[PDB]
Amino acid sequence: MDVLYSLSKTLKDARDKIVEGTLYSNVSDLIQQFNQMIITMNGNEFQTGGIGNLPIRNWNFDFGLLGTTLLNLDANYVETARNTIDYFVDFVDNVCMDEMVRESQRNGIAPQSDSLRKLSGIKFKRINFDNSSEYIENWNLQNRRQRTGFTFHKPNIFPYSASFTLNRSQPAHDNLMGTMWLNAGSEIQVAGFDYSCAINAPANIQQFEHIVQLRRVLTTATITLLPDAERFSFPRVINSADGATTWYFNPVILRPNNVEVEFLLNGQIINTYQARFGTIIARNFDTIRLSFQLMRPPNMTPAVAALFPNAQPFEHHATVGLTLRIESAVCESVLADASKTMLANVTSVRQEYAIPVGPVFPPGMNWTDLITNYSPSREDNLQRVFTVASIRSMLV
Amino acid sequence: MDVLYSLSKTLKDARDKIVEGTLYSNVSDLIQQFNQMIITMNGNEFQTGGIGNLPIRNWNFDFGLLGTTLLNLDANYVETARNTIDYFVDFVDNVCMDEMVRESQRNGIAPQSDSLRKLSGIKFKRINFDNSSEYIENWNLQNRRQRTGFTFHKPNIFPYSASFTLNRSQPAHDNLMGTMWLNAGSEIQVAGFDYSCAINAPANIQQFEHIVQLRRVLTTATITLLPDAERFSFPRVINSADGATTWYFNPVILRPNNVEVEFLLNGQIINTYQARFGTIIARNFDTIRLSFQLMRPPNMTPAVAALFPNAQPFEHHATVGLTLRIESAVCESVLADASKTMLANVTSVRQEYAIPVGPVFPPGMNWTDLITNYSPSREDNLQRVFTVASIRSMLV
Amino acid sequence: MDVLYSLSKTLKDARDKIVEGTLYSNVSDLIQQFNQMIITMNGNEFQTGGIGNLPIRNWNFDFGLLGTTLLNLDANYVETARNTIDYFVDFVDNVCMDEMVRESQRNGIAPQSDSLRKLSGIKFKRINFDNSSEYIENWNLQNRRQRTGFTFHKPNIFPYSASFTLNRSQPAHDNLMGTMWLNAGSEIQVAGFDYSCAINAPANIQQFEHIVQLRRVLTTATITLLPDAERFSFPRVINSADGATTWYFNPVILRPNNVEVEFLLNGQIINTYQARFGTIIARNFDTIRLSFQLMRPPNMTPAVAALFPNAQPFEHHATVGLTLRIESAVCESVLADASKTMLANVTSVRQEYAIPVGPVFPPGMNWTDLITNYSPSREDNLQRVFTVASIRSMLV
Amino acid sequence: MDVLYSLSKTLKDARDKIVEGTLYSNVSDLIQQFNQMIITMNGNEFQTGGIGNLPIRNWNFDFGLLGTTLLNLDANYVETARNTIDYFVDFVDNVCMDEMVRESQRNGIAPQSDSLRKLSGIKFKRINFDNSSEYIENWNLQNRRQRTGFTFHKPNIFPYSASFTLNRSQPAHDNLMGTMWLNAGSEIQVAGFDYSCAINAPANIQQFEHIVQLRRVLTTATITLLPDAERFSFPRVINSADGATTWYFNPVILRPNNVEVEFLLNGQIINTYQARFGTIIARNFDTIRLSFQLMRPPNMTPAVAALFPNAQPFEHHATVGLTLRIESAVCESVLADASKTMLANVTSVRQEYAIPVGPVFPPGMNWTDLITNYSPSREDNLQRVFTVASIRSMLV
Ligand SMILES: [Cl-]
Ligand SMILES: [Zn+2]
Ligand SMILES: [Zn+2]
Ligand SMILES: [Zn+2]
Ligand SMILES: [Zn+2]
Ligand SMILES: [Zn+2]
Repeated sequence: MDVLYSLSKTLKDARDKIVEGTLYSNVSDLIQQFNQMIITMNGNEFQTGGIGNLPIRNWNFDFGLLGTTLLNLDANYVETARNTIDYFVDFVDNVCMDEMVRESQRNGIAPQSDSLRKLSGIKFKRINFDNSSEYIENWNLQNRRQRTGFTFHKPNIFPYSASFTLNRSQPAHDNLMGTMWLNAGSEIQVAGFDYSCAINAPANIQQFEHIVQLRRVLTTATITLLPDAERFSFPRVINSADGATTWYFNPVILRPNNVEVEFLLNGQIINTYQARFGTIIARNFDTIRLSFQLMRPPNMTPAVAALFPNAQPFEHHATVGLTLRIESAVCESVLADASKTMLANVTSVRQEYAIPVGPVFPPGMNWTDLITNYSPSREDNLQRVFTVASIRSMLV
Repeated sequence: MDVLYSLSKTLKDARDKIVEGTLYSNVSDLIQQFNQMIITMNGNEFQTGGIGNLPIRNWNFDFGLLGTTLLNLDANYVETARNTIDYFVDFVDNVCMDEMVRESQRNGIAPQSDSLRKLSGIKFKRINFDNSSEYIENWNLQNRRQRTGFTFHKPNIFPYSASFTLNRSQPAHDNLMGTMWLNAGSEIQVAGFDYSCAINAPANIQQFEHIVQLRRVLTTATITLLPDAERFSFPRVINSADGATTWYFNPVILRPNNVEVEFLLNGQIINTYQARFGTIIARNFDTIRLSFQLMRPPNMTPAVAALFPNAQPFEHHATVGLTLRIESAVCESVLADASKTMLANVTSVRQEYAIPVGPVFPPGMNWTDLITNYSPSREDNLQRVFTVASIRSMLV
Repeated sequence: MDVLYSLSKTLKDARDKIVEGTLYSNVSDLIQQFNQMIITMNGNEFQTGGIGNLPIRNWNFDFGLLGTTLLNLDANYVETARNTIDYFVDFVDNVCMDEMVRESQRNGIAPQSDSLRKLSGIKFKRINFDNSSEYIENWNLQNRRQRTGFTFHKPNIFPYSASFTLNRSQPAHDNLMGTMWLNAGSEIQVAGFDYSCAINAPANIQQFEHIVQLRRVLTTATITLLPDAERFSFPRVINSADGATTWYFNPVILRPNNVEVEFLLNGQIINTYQARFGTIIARNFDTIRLSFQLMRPPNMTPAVAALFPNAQPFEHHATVGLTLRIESAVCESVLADASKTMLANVTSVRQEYAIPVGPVFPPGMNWTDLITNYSPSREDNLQRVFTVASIRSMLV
Repeated sequence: MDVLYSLSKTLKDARDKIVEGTLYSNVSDLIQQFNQMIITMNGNEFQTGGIGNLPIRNWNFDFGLLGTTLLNLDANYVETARNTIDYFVDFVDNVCMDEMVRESQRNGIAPQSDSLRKLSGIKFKRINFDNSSEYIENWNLQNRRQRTGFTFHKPNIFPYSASFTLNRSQPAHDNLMGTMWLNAGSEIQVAGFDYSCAINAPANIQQFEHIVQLRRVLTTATITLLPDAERFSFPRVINSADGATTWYFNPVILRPNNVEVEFLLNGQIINTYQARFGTIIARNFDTIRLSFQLMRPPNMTPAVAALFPNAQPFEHHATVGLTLRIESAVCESVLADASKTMLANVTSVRQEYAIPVGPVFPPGMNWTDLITNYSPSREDNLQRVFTVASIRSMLV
């Protein structure tokens, strides 16, 4: 991996720095690294495999060294370098693709394709140089069993789940009490709905709770918390839990009362926020507990007082919402997020060459199914393919 | 462009690296590059700014070099460098502004201002060194006609469009079947509404379709697909298709049925997702085709049964919705996006100096018009000014 | 491409210049170029492939150089040169055919045949010399991302379409208002027909508008615009839009009123011609808007007044016309035209060897389908095959 | 003109021939010519533009020669040559645009732009070499008082004119005898109509004549003559000669009788074609006389006999026709034609830079007005701008 990364980094530096007219002192170290790469690679045969529709490709390296002895790089130099660089970039791209489409249940962190296994030999260690990218740096940390850290903007930590729980219900679904939620991406929308508007509650207060168990720990997470859930604040016809019938939802939104957001780690309270909206920092947690309340308004103008009668039928159901967005966070594991392209790159490569589903990942690299069952073997394979994808994206 | 980028990169490196106390071996190559820049620019006269209110500015270079044999940089050295750095930064900013406010129909990729045309001379090519930024890398690859793409977080690929289509209509607008959509930025919110709830539709299923043709191909795109459209889920009074009368929309949201997303390229099915929500990957496409269906719930509770009568009047209108957010993608052409400042920078420069409208871009650099009619010439000019804006933002 | 073109150009020069009795000084430079080609090709094995019915052919080059000893070329010299040239022409023609019958969706501009891929290696660059053909010139300019130009006499820019639009219609088809058009090749014939002769029009004016979107931008275009549309000026029996019935058209031709021809680029008005007929120039456009009017004659002689009653039935339907021929134009993309034979050569080669339909071109090389869906991939493949067809037509 | 053309031809040869890998013997003479151009242009300041919206541009020439010795051209050589060529091509394009937008009543053949007047000095005559194009060759032949010739495919020799003459008429416009014609470009459709069908004409024959005077003599003209005129063979509501009223035309086409096409020079008959249709050759003529007779069919069938009564009213009007198309001709003067783009180039350059109407040409370079009043001064200016446009086309 570090050798593949160093090949790609050398090629990217060569493409960016070996340009016409440049001073040789700008590229001296790059020229030495490039020549070391050529020397290490010369004489070696590689085969990038025929998994799926990925074509079988054969690679032979017999290249001359890049010249020294120029004060400024000229067009001849750039042309020779470009020929060599183009061939090397094609090879590295094919190696990255061949690695991206493979997986093993056990030892899934180890290289899978033949070319990357060959490149893991001692003889190629000479190629290795500056491992500065986030993914390669975390790869080296993981190899050394050190703390790993990935920074995500809008981490895709929640699998898609649009569900509801009815805490009070009956076959006619006209006096219902419960909660409905959408967890997706970095966003949670939850809403506690009471059809009776807490007329018969002990203090006219209906408590609502929502626990989301993150499948990986997050740290240094900045989170926007907003009082209402726009997703569950308009009239809906919702299937019954067993699918037999449909019930009706006619929300009228009251401001949530006694909002209590707890960020928990291993069943311990780390962060607590009461009646706080806007940005909050959850420094380290694996669970989010939202406790809100519908407090029946003690005073109601006639227009308001009409909507909440003492008894049934209840036509305007009192709903209190909450929206929680994880804007950015840090996780020790690789995750899909809004800004990066690793998951999309891996999925695209798997789809383009018709890679059959393997024994590690869900078909189509479906992220909901992946992160619902984010097993350690899946974590290793995903970190591997994502590091390879990031190495590829440096050149392609 | 490469020379202007190299000037800006040299100035940025001089600001960052030529600092008090630093080992000369940290800065030797940079000092050499800086001195080569001084030597190349010395004795050359430049004129920037004769357009709009951008004032005429003349630039002369007679600057001394920087030493090459001390061991650690001291405050004297930094003071010697800083005045030259300031003059050069001013010159580069003015060259960038001069280029940003200019356009041409014939060769929009070619330089337009006098100063950048002079900097295209072979003698200035010695200034050229590490072209490592995404925009300059894409510039160099595009000059060679190599495959290269820009990576966008939330690309602004959709021109603003809030419209509706009625498949069933009549002058009173009380039994309407059709679709309403917002296309904005990287977001598509679409909603199919049936006022009769497909009471008389075959199989009680009403099919809605929505096709969005992207002006440029997106690759390796991450998409969030949610099953509701919060934008079309509340009562609305909407103008008629000719603006003669206003009709009423009173949605009640049913979950969309048989949800299908087809990402297509040149009319071919590339990606297909059925009943999939959350994160999906579209590897290569120019068109998004969303097919969804309103299905009457065969079993309704009494409130739900009341909502939808067998015949008119229809007061609660059955609506199904989809929301599609392109979180990240890659495009071979430049685009505005939520992360970068290139479009904003170019617009700000054009507005601050009252640049007359040219023959390439819409007035005021309006993005909706520009992306609606994103022609190859407009793409050329936009890539030029966006690369210049990125070069300018390296120093300003 | 440049190498294959240079080979063909050398062979053509040799065929035209190596003739009995000619001074050696007439051919000295040509002999040097030819011997350089012999030196470069000697020892290289080529295979022209077996796609479709094209025979697999193997090519071995072990030729001696052409002599330099004669003051005037004799018959023996011409015969030896003829033998070598015949083998080389056979090879170049086979390579061109093998390239023309192949296509790619990913990189359709890049060589597809194995021999043209081998000829792209650096070792063959010595062969490369004068690139003076319009197609090779455009190829080299495009490789450098320079403004390309293809000049077309009667460009085939309009896909074949004979259609009509009825703005007013009824099931009996006797009071019809609308337009009928033929768009074919470089010609547009449009005709607006009103059956009531605008008897009840707001000012006795019936407006017709025809919008034709060109698949590519045309420049420096010479266009003949004529008042009448001879194609829609005789009695016709026309299928209904659904093919259920046939209606009757009995045109009587009036002079079009307020003839306004707009040539638009990016929806902006570039050229406007009002009441102008004959030759006009459209400098740069991609859309044509033809707006014309059937104006009821304020005064009529008794026969004319008899043709047009005040109410139904209507026997003589007032038709106005417009004819628009593009005689010459310039396009940045390749196109079929009335003079060049590139499309016909590519189609003939594909049909002669029964090339299976591929993933780029329509399944006959049919031009209407191709120009209708002129995608960037299609344009790339078409430019490649048209350049190869021009290179082939230099020899065959 | 010869010097500007030599500059452009040198630049075009340099672009086409100075390519990577080519033998130096392929370019030696070209390298010498290019170096001579550099020597002659060195130390000279030029100014272009300053008219309309054409920008002022200053050009200073200080370039070195190409003295490098090589067997084959490398990238360094090509890049140096390319820098010089790009500057020179921009200069030549600007000089051509500057000359194309200018006119003078006196000495309109002579150079008008200051740069071209300076280039006419003796010191620049060294640049002059091969003058092989049709337009520059004709320019030189004319300067030598030798007979020049421009070959035209479909010469635009007829100004647009859709007219009619009534030889017998009355206010009712129901018993009309006369002719109607369209003279457009290289096409002439003419039709003689008699409403009485020559019932009372002497010998039952009605004679029609049509004289078209060409503004310039044509030679070696290939003409297609067809019996019928499809443009005047459908029902038509035509305007009155004064425009007061409208008359009705209901053609029934009879074959023209005693067809005689006379091609005349100075009123003498050069070519005569009697009852000959298809391709004919008019070797040298300035006038065309079409004489054709409507001969009443002596023997009719009842359906035919019913169309032609003895007296008014006349419903079916007997029309004979002729179509005359000049496919190719040769003119000593310059003309627009179907295949070339010189007129379109000049018009485009004048429109793009908003050139005010001058004292020689009509507004917008309208070809009908220009060719209707094709005066000697107009002819001189037109040849100048067309030669300049042909020189510009070689590079742009
Ligand atoms: Cl965001
Ligand atoms: Zn239920
Ligand atoms: Zn974001
Ligand atoms: Zn409506
Ligand atoms: Zn119809
Ligand atoms: Zn009259």
